[PDB]
Amino acid sequence: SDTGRPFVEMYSEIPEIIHMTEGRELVIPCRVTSPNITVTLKKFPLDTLIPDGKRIIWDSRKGFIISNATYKEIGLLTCEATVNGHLYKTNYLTHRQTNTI
Repeated sequence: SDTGRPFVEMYSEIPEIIHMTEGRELVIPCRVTSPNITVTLKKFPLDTLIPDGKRIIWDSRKGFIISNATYKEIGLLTCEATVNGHLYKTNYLTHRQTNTI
């Protein structure tokens, strides 16, 4: 809901610890009730991971699907949406599981 809360899946306080790996697919699961709402994928401090729609594919009903994960998606990501004059947001700490044997 634009009025209630746009996010279907969203944190509380502690960022979601995603054990990722570079090269492979990385989903940031901050989907919303409708694409029209339009979420912006930020990263700490104030970086913007623009949904290019090739590598970073924004699936409103799943998450931001970074098909080829890179160093660019290692850190505190933050999905943000100022919908009905209210900053709704949710955080995702993308931890690489270093030596992914």
